[PDB]
Amino acid sequence: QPEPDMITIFIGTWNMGNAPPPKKITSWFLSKGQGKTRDDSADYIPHDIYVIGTQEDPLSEKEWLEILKHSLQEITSVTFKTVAIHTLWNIRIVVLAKPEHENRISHICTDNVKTGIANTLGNKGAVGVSFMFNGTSLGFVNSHLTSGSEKKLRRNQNYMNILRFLALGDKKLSPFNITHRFTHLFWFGDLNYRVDLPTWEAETIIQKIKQQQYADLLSHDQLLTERREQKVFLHFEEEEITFAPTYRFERLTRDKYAYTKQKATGMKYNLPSWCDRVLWKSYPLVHVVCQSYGSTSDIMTSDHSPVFATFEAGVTSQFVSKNGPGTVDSQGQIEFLRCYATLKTKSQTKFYLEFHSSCLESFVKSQEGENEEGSEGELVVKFGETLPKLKPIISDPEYLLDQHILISIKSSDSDESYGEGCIALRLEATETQLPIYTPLTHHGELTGHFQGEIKLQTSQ
Ligand SMILES: N[C@H]1CCN(S(=O)(=O)c2ccccc2)C1
Repeated sequence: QPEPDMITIFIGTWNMGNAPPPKKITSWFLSKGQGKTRDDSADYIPHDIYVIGTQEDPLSEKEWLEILKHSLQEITSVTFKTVAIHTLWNIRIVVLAKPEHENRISHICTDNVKTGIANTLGNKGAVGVSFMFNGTSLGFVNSHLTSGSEKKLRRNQNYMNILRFLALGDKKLSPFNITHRFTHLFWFGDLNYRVDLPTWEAETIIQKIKQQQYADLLSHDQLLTERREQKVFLHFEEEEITFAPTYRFERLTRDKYAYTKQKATGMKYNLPSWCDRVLWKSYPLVHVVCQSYGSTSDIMTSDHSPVFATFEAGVTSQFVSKNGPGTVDSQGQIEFLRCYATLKTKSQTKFYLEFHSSCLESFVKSQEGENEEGSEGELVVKFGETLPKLKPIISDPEYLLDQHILISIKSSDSDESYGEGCIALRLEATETQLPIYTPLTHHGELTGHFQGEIKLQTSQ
């Protein structure tokens, strides 16, 4: 039985509005309704992995897992295995997988982050799940961010707290937050970003939705605008939105948006908005293709509609040679030439690099770089030809060209990371000097750039 080089992943996000679901929710898992929907011909084909994020979920874990497993059984005739379930207050994530994957899945981690302070600590935050699928690391984040049209800055703060403090994936990757720990990271939930148009325009917005004319609404979506200004979700992807706003509906129909201010809303307007979202970030040059992104039309127990997204995702096999694991492959080597970091920092400490990769026995520390002042005020840290030669555990090109090197640039004085990035080994050529580049981030904000040349030697 061959190991796969591709899997499909279903991502669902649903704010349930503290109501039990209806008897049938299969449309969600089939990616049927509005937007980019799944072909009828695929209906019986199970996804490899289903990841279900709920918010305002009133069910026990037992009650929800029964409903989910029943739904998938009815669609696929497959009894899915529970990989992980984790709940913080009424925020929940469930990961289900085909039984044939049970011995492909390992290193399962769960965590949560509670956002805010005092007044604003008690119901918002995130849950997450990570695991290895053969040689591929997968992370999943379900967040319920701060509500309200006038709190986009609070949402951006909630995002930074979640990516700083959610403890998933390989704890040895100590310089790296969740935005660097995974081959594929999916981040979804009730992110609560709103369409920023005047209150008086509510009926105009409703008209536009009835005409399926979303362009003048999406141009005011706070998540799109904050992402374009690099305020949140830097280096993440989102599929184009082609479905109606998923919030705020009258329950038991989808015919009416309930937007007017009420005592129940704290006298706040809820203009129709794309609150419910799926984003992803994969390592450079790894296959990831969104094959659906939409909302259901027939599940109406909540004031939100469910959102689905599905993906093709490249995966690699648990590689064994005669040498690695448990030793290196003399044939293999990674050389860095003419490398330099450009940092936005005002500090003047010396810096060194750490190279982290599951293709190395353990992480590699460089010598300190040579600081120079850049023309336009910047710090340039030069490494020249001084960087260590990295010795991968396996030299087979079918393995090594699929790997990635995480880079952290750390202060000699404090040993704190000033920037993190990732370099793909999926090169155009081996035994050849080739340009490499990554942006550097810290706490998910841009801090600099790393660039230079690489020379990769494989057994071929
Ligand atoms: N124990 C009972 C309670 C819920 N389940 S169920 O399997 O998820 C299910 C849900 C809706 C229709 C048919 C079956 C059966």
